[PDB]
Amino acid sequence: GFTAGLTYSQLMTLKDAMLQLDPNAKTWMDIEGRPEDPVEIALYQPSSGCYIHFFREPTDLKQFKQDAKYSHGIDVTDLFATQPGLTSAVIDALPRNMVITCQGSDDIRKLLESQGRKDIKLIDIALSKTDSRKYENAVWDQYKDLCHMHTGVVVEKKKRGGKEEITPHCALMDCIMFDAAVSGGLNTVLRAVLPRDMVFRTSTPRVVL
Ligand SMILES: [Mn+2]
Ligand SMILES: [Zn+2]
Repeated sequence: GFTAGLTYSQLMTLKDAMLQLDPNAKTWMDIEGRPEDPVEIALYQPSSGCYIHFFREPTDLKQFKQDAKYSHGIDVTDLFATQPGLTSAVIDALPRNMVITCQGSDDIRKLLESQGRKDIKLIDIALSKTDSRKYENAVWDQYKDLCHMHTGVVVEKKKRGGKEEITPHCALMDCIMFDAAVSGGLNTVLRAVLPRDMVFRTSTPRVVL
């Protein structure tokens, strides 16, 4: 009967921040990592420009390393300071019966189900791969400063020929670029809902004991 990980004052700061969301606005959600073990989560409301964006340390390092190599390029060492319990706390605070839009609803559905949020309705936009990435370059160009976490070289698995590096997948850039694909364009200021010191715990020196 408590929210694990966060103290009450942190939780209230989070709940107040989540009230910045318009409960009825189009809201995209995207994750990196499998829904059972997500490492990056984003929600985005293009109307206001509000976005939720945070990270989580993986339970399964082996699968994480595969995903880093072939999908997201996140270095696990940059996840050590993430706030335990944050994913559950954020999802708990989403408005009841909210409608969320996503590209491929299977993984979002599983994540929300695991949090007991079957009340949330999902719209699967079902863009083709090519259509979904139309604005990929434009989105990184404009918004790269919003996520510096994709540091690793990401590759395409190939049977022959040379190495092929690809642009890493970011949950936040995904939301923005999928919305742009649906809207037929990418307008030129977004606003973070969560405080930086909530997403990452400040690290300090220690003597190892
Ligand atoms: Mn994604
Ligand atoms: Zn990212």
